[PDB]
Amino acid sequence: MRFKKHVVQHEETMQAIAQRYYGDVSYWIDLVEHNNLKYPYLVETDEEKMKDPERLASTGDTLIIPIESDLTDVSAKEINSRDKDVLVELALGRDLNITADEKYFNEHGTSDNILAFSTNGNGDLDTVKGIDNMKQQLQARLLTPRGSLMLHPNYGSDLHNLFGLNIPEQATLIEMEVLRTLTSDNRVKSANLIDWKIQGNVYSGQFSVEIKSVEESINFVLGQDEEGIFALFE
Amino acid sequence: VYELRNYSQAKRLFRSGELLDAIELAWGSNPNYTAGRILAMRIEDAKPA
Amino acid sequence: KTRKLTNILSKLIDKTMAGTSKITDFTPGSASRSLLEAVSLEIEQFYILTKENIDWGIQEGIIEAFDFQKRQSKRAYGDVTIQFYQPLDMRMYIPAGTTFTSTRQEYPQQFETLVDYYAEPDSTEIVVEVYCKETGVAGNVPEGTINTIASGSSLIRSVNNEYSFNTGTKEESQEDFKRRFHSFVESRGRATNKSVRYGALQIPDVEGVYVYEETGHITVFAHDRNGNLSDTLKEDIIDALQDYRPSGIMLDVTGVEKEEVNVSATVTISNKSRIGDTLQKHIESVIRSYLNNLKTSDDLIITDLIQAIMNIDDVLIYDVSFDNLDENIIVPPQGIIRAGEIKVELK
Repeated sequence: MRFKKHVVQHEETMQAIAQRYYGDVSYWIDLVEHNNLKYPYLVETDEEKMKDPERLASTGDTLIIPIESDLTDVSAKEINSRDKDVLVELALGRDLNITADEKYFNEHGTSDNILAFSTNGNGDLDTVKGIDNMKQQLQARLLTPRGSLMLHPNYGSDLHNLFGLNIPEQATLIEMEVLRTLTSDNRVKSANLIDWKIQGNVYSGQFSVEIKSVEESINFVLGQDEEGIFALFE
Repeated sequence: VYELRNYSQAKRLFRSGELLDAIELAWGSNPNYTAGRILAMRIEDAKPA
Repeated sequence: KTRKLTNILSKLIDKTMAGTSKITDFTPGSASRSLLEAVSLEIEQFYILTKENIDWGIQEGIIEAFDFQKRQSKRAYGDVTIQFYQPLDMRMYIPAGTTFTSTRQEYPQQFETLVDYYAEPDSTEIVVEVYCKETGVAGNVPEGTINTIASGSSLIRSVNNEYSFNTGTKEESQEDFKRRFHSFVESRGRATNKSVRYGALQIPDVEGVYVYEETGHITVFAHDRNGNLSDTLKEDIIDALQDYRPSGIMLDVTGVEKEEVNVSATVTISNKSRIGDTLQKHIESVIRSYLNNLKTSDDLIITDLIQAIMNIDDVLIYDVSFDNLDENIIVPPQGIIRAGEIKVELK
């Protein structure tokens, strides 16, 4: 259950509040009955409220409006930028940082024993959030061979076997495998080739990944309020 | 100087005073345009016990 | 009974139209309609005020005249002392809502000030008034409970409430208020058996009163906790029932026909090693308590006594028997049973 709570504004009236929320002034008597107010409902200052603190409310006192509010179906335009940042951070999850020391496992991508945990400098375990989290998860999936992870046959990639000849065919195989691995992530709305080239031994390519938009993540997280899990089991 | 993002971080750092009330006000001045990464400082030349 | 906003506005518009045809626009946003709408809202608010006043008067007007106060639910409030390490080096300001709390799991109640306060520079300790956030008796914290401020400056040496809070109260129901009024009205009654019995019972040392009525004579049976009626208590009852008795009727006061029942019991027991003086005296005390607990019209049923004695212990106490008690001792209304000589034989 959730309800709206209104702070009494300067020289406000109950009729104005009723019009503002219920869309009709007729509910002011219901608002009085629910809040248990005496006739001078909104006193000028706290000196009048001292006469009867229980049954009177002054400026800056909080009223309760029993309308069943729900955090979904709320216009994203109202939400503050910090609130949107926190919401997308929740949507994209928080995880222990393992992709620290990028150079080392970039020098040995196909091998095992490549990545490890790290500390945040404050004596606690390091953590990657939001975009850093997505980076970590996408790197780990791409780097993991498919079928090597226990309890998860399909998690990973087949790039360890695509060290083939220098022709466009193997390039296309690599590209298709990379697109499959990126599409396997539920959060990745789509992925597509940008450019590639062959320099004899060395292959080079680059991709573009569109994660779910702010609006979708906000809708997902605010829907999750109904359950209260606020966690990701994808 | 310190960099502040959360109110719990400022409460741990700044135990009380007007500065903490100003940080709260700044992050609650407007419903839609609250600021971020507020940089705070203590002017008191205090010493530890 | 009462008009409402739409009706008041409609009648205002009709009367305005009838008074003059110079105005005919009564659409939304019109100055004239806005003014009438405002007057209508004020009149509706005065109607609600009158309704509240009459609803209060219906249930509190008459009884209030007889010095009977209905107990309203209140927030517990009181004074607290704030001490400073030194005289203040500037005007300190404590805004309204400044919260005070206690460092115990026994009292999680939160107290706050409802008004602004100022401490002058010269001051060294200032007293302020705090109100419990919750109505009820939960806010009636004892002395020395409030000892913390959640938004106070470091200059404070110590917070302390100098007295226990007692102003927290729970709302008295209407039916209890009516019951107290009706009780008082019944107590105004006089010159009846019920009123005589009531006036006798109000006496401090009187435990039980039976009034027996005869044509031209009234006799009052009374007893104390022990079943006795002292001469002094008799004189007090007479003096108190001088105001109560009817005119031209004779009133007499007498003791209750006490009957001391002597009970010699033979208790069979299982654990022979637990036989001793203490168990004997315990059983005897139980029997004496049972016998003395009986009221004026209560008959001594021997089977219930046996039940009680066996319920002292379900396995230890094996069997009981009495030689004095052969059959239930029926007594009249004016004859109370009390404990006489008691003996218990362990077998």
